[PDB]
Amino acid sequence: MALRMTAVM
Amino acid sequence: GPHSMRYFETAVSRPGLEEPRYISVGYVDNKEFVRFDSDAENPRYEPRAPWMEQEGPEYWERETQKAKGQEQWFRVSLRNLLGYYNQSAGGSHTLQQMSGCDLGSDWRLLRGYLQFAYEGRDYIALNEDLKTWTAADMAAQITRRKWEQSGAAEHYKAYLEGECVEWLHRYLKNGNRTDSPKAHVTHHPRSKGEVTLRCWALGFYPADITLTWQLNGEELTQDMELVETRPAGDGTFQKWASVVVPLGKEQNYTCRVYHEGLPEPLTLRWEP
Amino acid sequence: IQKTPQIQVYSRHPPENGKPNILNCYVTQFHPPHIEIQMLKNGKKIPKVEMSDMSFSKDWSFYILAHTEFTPTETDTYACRVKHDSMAEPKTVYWDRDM
Repeated sequence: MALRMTAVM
Repeated sequence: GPHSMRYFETAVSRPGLEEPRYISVGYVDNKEFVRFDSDAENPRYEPRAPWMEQEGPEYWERETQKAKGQEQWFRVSLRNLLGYYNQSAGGSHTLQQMSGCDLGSDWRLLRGYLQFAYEGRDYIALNEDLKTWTAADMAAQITRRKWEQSGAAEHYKAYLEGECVEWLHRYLKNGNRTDSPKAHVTHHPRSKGEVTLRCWALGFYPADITLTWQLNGEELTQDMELVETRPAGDGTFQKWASVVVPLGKEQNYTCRVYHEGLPEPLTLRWEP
Repeated sequence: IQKTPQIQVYSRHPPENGKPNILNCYVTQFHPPHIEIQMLKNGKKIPKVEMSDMSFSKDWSFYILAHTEFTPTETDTYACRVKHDSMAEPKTVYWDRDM
């Protein structure tokens, strides 16, 4: 299961 | 032994394309096991090793909908970086990400990872403490401060120490080897002066290997020639290393092969 | 920054003249990932060339494996030609049964 990034760059 | 999970993600913009292409490749113990590609006719995460088809439909639907979310995350991030570096329209741009966890041979977490590159150069990474960020460029400080302000590293720490380990354990069970290299020496009549001996290692896995020629006890970079380890295409890898040694003094040169599947390194000489 | 592809051309199995085999074109260390790869026999495009899916290594560089069926002979020349934005010209590597 891949990590879920939250805040954009 | 130890174990690992990684996802390698890429978002690519090119001057013609409408929006970026997003690709996500997951690895377990350095072998690809799932892949999402926005360029597919129906984009979805898909199994890439037979043991992953054990996962039912709602696994794939859930993970697919997450990937569509990450695709939009990459789209916005690429647009933002364009401005951070004062890059105008009309170029090709690349965001890359690696993330995952390493497990000890006791199956406990050794280290978590979350690193990014822009244009193929380090952009920002989560430090081993899973609490603070490193960013080289002046442009990347903007992202660090945004991520510090929102406490983003806390969600990532929770993933790397929790779900990353927990799902890697699930995968390790559902997909529950090494191949030793076979080595031989070839003789290549080259010039009047000398010959080249080529020490071949074939059919091995994983790809990490080391070949060395020694003139009766001395390793030599004295124009020892090698190739980068390369895939045979069947799951196994190949490498060779070569050296020149005066005629009639062939069996005074001896090659050694180091690979992790071997009971001990192989020592071998040329054989007619 | 553009990184120029490195290329190996080699057979899956020890080559034996007249014996069917698999010819690989392994392309590494390039950036950005867009790349065009062709495999040739005596200068003619080999029709059925399989192409691995794009992947990258922990140093961020991309790699791809092209391969095709072939039966080596003593006289036939096999080649891999790569076009990439880091290079003004296409780069060709020729198969050498000893390497």
